[PDB]
Amino acid sequence: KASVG
Amino acid sequence: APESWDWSKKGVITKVKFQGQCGSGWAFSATGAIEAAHAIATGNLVSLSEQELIDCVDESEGCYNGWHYQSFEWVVKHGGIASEADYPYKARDGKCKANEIQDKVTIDNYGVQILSNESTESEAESSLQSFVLEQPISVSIDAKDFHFYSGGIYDGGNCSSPYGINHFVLIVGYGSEDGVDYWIAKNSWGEDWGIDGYIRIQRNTGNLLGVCGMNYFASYPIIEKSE
Ligand SMILES: *[C@@H]1O[C@H](CO)[C@@H](O[C@@H]2O[C@H](CO)[C@@H](O)[C@H](O)[C@H]2NC(C)=O)[C@H](O[C@@H]2O[C@@H](C)[C@@H](O)[C@@H](O)[C@@H]2O)[C@H]1NC(C)=O
Repeated sequence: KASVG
Repeated sequence: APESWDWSKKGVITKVKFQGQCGSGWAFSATGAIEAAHAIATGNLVSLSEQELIDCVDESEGCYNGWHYQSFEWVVKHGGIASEADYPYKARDGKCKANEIQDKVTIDNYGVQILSNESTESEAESSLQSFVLEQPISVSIDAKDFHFYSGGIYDGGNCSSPYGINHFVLIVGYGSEDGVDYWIAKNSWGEDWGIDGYIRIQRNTGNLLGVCGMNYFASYPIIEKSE
């Protein structure tokens, strides 16, 4: 769910 | 109140970090906020542990996602947070070793501001600016365009209601350029990303929730200045 590099 | 302000110039902000392949923007915004509040209050800037939060904040979900305010609460509850040095980043969920940490930076409390539809954009902008002047704050945001960003003032691009909360950034200040107001936000995708690891987010765009919903949920650590 959370964005990653 | 200044026309512009930037904490990253006042020596209260650590270098831009890299979260790697882990959804921990929440933790980096939290450590980032704690590092600033502590440098402002005590005069010492030290890098803090994002990993301890990823491993110990049981309300959040580690590398999947988490919350800034839950991080602050955990720190209040556990006597503080370990330094980056004593509890290194691995970009992956691990066992909480908080009990094994001997040194910690402490905070006095923490605040949260969840915008309601009873407030107007002007008031959301006004209070946020007020909080930032006192100390950098963490905000939830929809980072759908971040992989595309490289510079200039970001106006929201492809973001659209309902805004998703998939990332957090650290608002450290604000400024202007040709009559365009922006927030100076510290990101955690390495110094090569954006403007040396920072992104300028346009403000006063008209939407109560702000660019990509950044006006929605603000949270920051509270520390009384040292005597
Ligand atoms: C909104 O979504 C658009 C499409 O998903 C983005 O454009 C795409 O940007 C990619 C990387 O910058 C590029 O490889 C794609 O070819 C391009 N798609 C098309 C059809 O143009 C758009 O990004 C902005 O606009 C593009 C044209 C570039 O100038 C980017 O540098 C811009 O950031 C997204 N809007 C954003 C991120 O503001």
